Amino acid sequence: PAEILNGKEISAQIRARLKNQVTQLKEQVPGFTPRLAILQVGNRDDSNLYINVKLKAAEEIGIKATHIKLPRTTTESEVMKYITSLNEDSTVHGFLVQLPLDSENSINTEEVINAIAPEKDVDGLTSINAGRLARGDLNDCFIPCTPKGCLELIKETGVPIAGRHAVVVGRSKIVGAPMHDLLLWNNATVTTCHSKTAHLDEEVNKGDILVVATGQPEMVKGEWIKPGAIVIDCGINYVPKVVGDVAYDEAKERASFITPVPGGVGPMTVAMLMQSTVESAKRFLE
Amino acid sequence: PAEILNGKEISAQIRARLKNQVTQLKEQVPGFTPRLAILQVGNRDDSNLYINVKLKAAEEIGIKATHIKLPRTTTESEVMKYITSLNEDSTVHGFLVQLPLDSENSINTEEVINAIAPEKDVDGLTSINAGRLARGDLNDCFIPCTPKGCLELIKETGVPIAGRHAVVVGRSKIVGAPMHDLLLWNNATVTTCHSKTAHLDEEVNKGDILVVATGQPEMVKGEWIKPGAIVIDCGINYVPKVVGDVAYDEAKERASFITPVPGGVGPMTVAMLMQSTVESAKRFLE
Amino acid sequence: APAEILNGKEISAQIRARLKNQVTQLKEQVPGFTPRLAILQVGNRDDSNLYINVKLKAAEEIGIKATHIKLPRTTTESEVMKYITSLNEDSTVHGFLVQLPLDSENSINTEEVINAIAPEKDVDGLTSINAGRLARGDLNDCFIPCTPKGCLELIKETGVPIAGRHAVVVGRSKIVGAPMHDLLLWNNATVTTCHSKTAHLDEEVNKGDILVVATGQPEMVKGEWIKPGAIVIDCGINYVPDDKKGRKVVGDVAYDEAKERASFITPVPGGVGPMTVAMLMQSTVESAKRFLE
Amino acid sequence: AEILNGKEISAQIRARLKNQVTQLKEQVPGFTPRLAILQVGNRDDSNLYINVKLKAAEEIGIKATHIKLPRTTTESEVMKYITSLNEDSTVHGFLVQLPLDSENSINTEEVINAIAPEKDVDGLTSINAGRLARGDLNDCFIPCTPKGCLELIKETGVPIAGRHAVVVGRSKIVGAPMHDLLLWNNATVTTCHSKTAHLDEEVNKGDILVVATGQPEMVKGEWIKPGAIVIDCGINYKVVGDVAYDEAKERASFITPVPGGVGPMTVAMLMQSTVESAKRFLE
Ligand SMILES: NC(=O)c1ccc[n+]([C@@H]2O[C@H](COP(=O)([O-])OP(=O)(O)OC[C@H]3O[C@@H](n4cnc5c(N)ncnc54)[C@H](OP(=O)(O)O)[C@@H]3O)[C@@H](O)[C@H]2O)c1
Ligand SMILES: NC(=O)c1ccc[n+]([C@@H]2O[C@H](COP(=O)([O-])OP(=O)(O)OC[C@H]3O[C@@H](n4cnc5c(N)ncnc54)[C@H](OP(=O)(O)O)[C@@H]3O)[C@@H](O)[C@H]2O)c1
Ligand SMILES: NC(=O)c1ccc[n+]([C@@H]2O[C@H](COP(=O)([O-])OP(=O)(O)OC[C@H]3O[C@@H](n4cnc5c(N)ncnc54)[C@H](OP(=O)(O)O)[C@@H]3O)[C@@H](O)[C@H]2O)c1
Ligand SMILES: NC(=O)c1ccc[n+]([C@@H]2O[C@H](COP(=O)([O-])OP(=O)(O)OC[C@H]3O[C@@H](n4cnc5c(N)ncnc54)[C@H](OP(=O)(O)O)[C@@H]3O)[C@@H](O)[C@H]2O)c1
Ligand SMILES: Nc1nc(N)c(NC(=O)Nc2ccc(C(=O)N[C@@H](CCC(=O)O)C(=O)O)cc2Cl)c(=O)[nH]1
Ligand SMILES: Nc1nc(N)c(NC(=O)Nc2ccc(C(=O)N[C@@H](CCC(=O)O)C(=O)O)cc2Cl)c(=O)[nH]1
Ligand SMILES: Nc1nc(N)c(NC(=O)Nc2ccc(C(=O)N[C@@H](CCC(=O)O)C(=O)O)cc2Cl)c(=O)[nH]1
Ligand SMILES: Nc1nc(N)c(NC(=O)Nc2ccc(C(=O)N[C@@H](CCC(=O)O)C(=O)O)cc2Cl)c(=O)[nH]1
Repeated sequence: PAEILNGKEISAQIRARLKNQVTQLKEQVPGFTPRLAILQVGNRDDSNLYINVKLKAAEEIGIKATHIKLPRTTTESEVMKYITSLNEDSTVHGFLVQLPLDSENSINTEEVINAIAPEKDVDGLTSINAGRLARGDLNDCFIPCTPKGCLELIKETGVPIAGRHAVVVGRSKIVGAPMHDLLLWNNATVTTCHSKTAHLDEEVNKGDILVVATGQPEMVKGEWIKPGAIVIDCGINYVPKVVGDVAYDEAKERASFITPVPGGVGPMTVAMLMQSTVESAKRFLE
Repeated sequence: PAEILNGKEISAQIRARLKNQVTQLKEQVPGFTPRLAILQVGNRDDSNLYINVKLKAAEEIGIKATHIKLPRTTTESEVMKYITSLNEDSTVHGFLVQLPLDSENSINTEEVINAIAPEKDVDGLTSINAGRLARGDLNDCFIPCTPKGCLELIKETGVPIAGRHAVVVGRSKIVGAPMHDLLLWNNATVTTCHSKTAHLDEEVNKGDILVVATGQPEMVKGEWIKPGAIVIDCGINYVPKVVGDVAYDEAKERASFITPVPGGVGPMTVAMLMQSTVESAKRFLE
Repeated sequence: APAEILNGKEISAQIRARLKNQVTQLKEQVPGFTPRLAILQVGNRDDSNLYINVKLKAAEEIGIKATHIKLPRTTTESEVMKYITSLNEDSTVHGFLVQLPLDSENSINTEEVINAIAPEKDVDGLTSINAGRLARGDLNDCFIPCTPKGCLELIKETGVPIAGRHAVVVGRSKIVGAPMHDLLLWNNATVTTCHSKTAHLDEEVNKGDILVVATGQPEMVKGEWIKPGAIVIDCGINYVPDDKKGRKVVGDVAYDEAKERASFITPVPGGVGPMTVAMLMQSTVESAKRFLE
Repeated sequence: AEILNGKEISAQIRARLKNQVTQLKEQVPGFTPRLAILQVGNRDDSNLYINVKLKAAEEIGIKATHIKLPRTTTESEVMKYITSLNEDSTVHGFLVQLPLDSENSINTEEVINAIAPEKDVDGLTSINAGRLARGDLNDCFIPCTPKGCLELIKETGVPIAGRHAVVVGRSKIVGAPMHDLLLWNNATVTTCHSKTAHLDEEVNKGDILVVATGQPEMVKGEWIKPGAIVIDCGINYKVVGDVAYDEAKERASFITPVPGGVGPMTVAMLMQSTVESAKRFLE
């Protein structure tokens, strides 16, 4: 059976390294501290949970994180005002808008996201940062935090990515599409699948590397997995318990390496956000 | 044998149609013309040819196209003076920098391209337009002209794209990477290959749709082709004669539809540029 | 448990020291004489710039005059052919090579260019003449490609006789894999050659008492495949993206597992790489000595 | 075990070549393919083989001249004849029958490598060998015995790519070019020779097996892999091959008899290359 990729343990190493890094910055530049802001619209329970998890990690590391929660009935004009203020506040080094917005009024998510200054866009969701990533200009952009965490998990196997066939199932702005770009510029041959893909099972079977981000619980069957594959399950699905987008039991029999759910991608996503935040803070000093 | 996709004929139809739009807009808004500018650094032979073809097309349609040719000794800051000037000239509706820059100095191509105002970026090469396309926001952006042209050639076959498996060989900023995005958001399942892909022949054979943009003369062999494939060949190679990146003679015995070289993608690239220029002229009027 | 390391960095240094002393003696025995190598480059590929510079530095340390001729990517075939003719006829140039691949805007027939090199100056062993002599076992009338030369020296460093053993070569390229097969064969190994159309590569690899890998596919050859006790020679130099560095160099062999199965193994970097350069200097010195005779 | 009948197969190649030579003569009147065979000494085996080749050329319509130099020929005298055959625009291909039988010490390598590669229809020059051994198969002459062996293997209809082939013998004229030829048809190839340990086990790996050792019936049928394609190049004097034919026939799926197997194919491939050098000259 597969080696388990323990996201809980790996993310802990990353947070301790960031913690010590932040401590050293404070020693070298007294009074300085990385500052994150999280903006939310509405009151979705899962958004509440994930934001709380992010605040706890910021606090462990010594990043000052402020959470601003606007009600369901806010207007796009109201959110734009807050984004402008965060852009202009020079003590805020990065900030993000937790998605999806949960609003009674139609609010243009792409307009809201794209008002974020690219230098503070630690979620890497602006068009500017996406376009840098999608075209291989990887050193001047924030990369979205879940693809970053997935990449670090793949690298924990010690198997080089270059030349491997990687399959990404899902193409969302937040996970699937940036994952494809990250694997491409790590020199994998990449196939991207979606809801219009036919013969998904045969596409999945091509992947030496498989990243699944669909939101469909255990829809990717273990019998489809290429023997020896590295399997990265981004799913967090609540069912009659938490399960991933991959059928874990059968997949684990065939994979060389696999992420458990929970304790896999989830903690790595949060740790990567903290890493990007520390990076913007260091960039701000210089 | 495959039906020939005749880009030379298809483009003529597009250009004749564009001329009618331009004539119609000239009488509906008197004294108004679409205005294009093409900036060149250095004196490459192929760049000279391609710029000349674009000027020819713009002349036939009624677009006022200017060609600024800077010497090989141009600095990055001299280039930025022209880009800044073109952004600010309200009479210029779109402009592009022919690539690659041929300068004996070192010029950050990315810094130059990304100084172009996005609403004049008729080549779709800025990060902003690339990020929109790469995230599926296809109604807000300029799409690179060679991908635009390849999509039109594919539609001319009448075979729907949704659910087919598309293989793109090459990932360049100008062609291969935007070709992947355009096919993906037309709901193909897409594999991208490059110089590090292993078993390229096996990977090419999965493509119901095959777009080759490698700059390697006749490198993709006909034996590799999936029987019945739609074969789109972007290569323009001068060999001991002009050949594409696909071995055309034997690929024709396998494809259901194939683009010749010359007379395939090339003229479509130019027509699609004139289309985007007219689109930004109409956009400017509102 | 772990395999002994074939330290190409140390071994190549012993070779260059030896060549240094014997070029210092040649410059005394025949005053005013300097062994001279030319490197012809078309284009400006970044990896080619590094390997050329690494070769020039080795030449300079030993006392070889090495001339880098870099033609722009606009160069035509007939223009390259004029340079090669010029180096063929320049009697102060004892060896020269064309760094491959050529990086030109124009298509240049690489075989035409390479085979125009005079075989007695073909210190890279790339002409069809030198390849034909090697491939038919006529080893003392030819220049052997530098990477296979370095690999053979690394193999002999083990102290393990080659005759009788089963050798597996993964890769059949003109520069490395095919001349490697010939060199092992005429050293009396039984030799199996693998490539991209080999089925059960893992089983074929498992046959190799001697294993030479030259595929350019990073760590594709799994350690689990390695025959226990094998001598493992890794020719791979693969630059894999690495945002913690911005890349790193890895071999064609998964070293961390392979070294628990092999008796001897080359690390990457520091293995075949420096030996390749040391062998070029050795062949260059040999061609200068042959010029005097 | 099916029988690869070189005598029948070669007859078809010679008939195909014959008509091909007839059509060529009708298209360019007064033009015929011309071969020259040079011999040093008077070995009986070479007299026989050269005669068999001359006869094949006559059946097809190739004009072949045989020049036989004495045992006391010098290297210099042989070189004069090669220079003349190179410079004779009438001659499209020529070969030197090997081994040279000379009282004097003559460098065979030197003699062979003075042949112009465009006329080297035996493929024995270092130039043609280096093209073949590096996979540039499109512009060289492949030695005739390996050419014929490959034709025999293809006659089975079993594809070569991905099969494991074993070659026993590494000689300049058969074994070494035979390895190259199978390799660039994408077999995985093992070469064995007189220093190969456990030759029995090695031979057992071959889906394709070519034996070119000159050791009468040394390869035992018990060694053959069941279903193997067995190609026997041996001509050992009764005449028998290098494979124990009776036992090997109970294991192989296809097998060459000796005589009537490779032997006829070798001669037909030389004629094929001669006709081919005549076409290249016509342009
Ligand atoms: N920290 C973390 O672990 C983390 C972070 C973010 C998200 N996630 C999780 O990842 C999962 C997906 O998230 P998302 O943001 O990517 O959501 P999303 O916007 O709903 O995207 C779903 C994607 O999956 C595709 N898909 C749906 N059904 C499919 C099917 N039957 N076959 C193939 N593709 C199919 C959709 O295809 P179309 O494009 O054709 O609709 C779409 O591209 C969820 O469980 C989410 O919580 C986890
Ligand atoms: N109107 C038109 O028809 C039109 C318009 C624009 C361009 N083009 C043509 O499209 C072609 C593009 O090539 P270029 O060199 O000019 O651009 P380039 O920017 O050098 O891109 C070459 C792409 O092909 C890949 N590639 C190179 N060798 C390969 C191989 N052996 N196997 C697989 N992939 C390989 C490269 O991979 P890496 O990324 O790994 O290096 C890269 O992604 C040219 O012929 C160009 O003229 C045509
Ligand atoms: N000093 C040194 O260390 C040194 C010097 C020179 C070169 N090199 C290195 O040697 C490596 C290869 O270079 P090269 O010129 O030999 O490369 P190449 O021309 O790209 O050839 C690679 C060979 O490997 C084979 N191959 C590819 N994938 C395979 C697979 N999955 N299974 C089996 N065989 C496979 C190919 O098979 P096909 O033949 O069927 O295509 C081909 O023969 C590179 O890392 C290069 O930098 C190192
Ligand atoms: N027209 C035809 O059909 C035709 C044409 C030419 C030749 N032939 C025949 O083919 C046979 C071989 O000819 P050749 O020119 O190749 O002869 P050769 O030059 O004597 O070569 C014999 C090869 O077999 C190897 N060998 C000898 N004993 C061996 C053993 N016990 N185990 C393994 N390998 C062994 C030798 O190995 P070493 O290299 O280690 O000595 C050598 O490589 C002869 O019978 C010859 O007449 C037939
Ligand atoms: N702007 C914006 N909008 C978004 N929707 C996202 N997505 C997002 O935050 N996802 C997300 C983040 C963290 C977890 C998580 O915490 N998982 C752990 C359990 C707790 C632990 O970490 O200890 C586990 O599974 O083990 C799970 C998820 Cl789905 C974003 O990133 N940016
Ligand atoms: N900024 C920027 N930089 C770039 N380098 C490009 N690329 C580009 O212009 N390519 C390009 C454009 C046209 C042709 C062509 O005209 N081909 C015709 C022959 C003439 C005809 O009849 O039209 C044919 O093949 O038949 C061929 C090519 Cl390669 C770009 O688009 N933007
Ligand atoms: N004509 C022609 N064309 C070619 N492309 C080649 N190949 C070639 O030069 N390869 C090559 C050479 C040297 C290195 C290297 O620097 N290796 C060392 C580090 C420093 C050291 O050399 O000491 C290490 O890995 O530790 C790496 C490589 Cl890939 C050729 O030989 N002839
Ligand atoms: N330059 C050079 N030198 C060389 N020594 C060779 N070798 C060579 O000719 N060998 C050779 C050739 C033909 C036969 C033969 O006659 N075989 C048939 C019988 C009748 C028929 O040929 O049809 C059979 O056995 O059935 C047998 C052999 Cl050993 C060469 O090729 N080139």
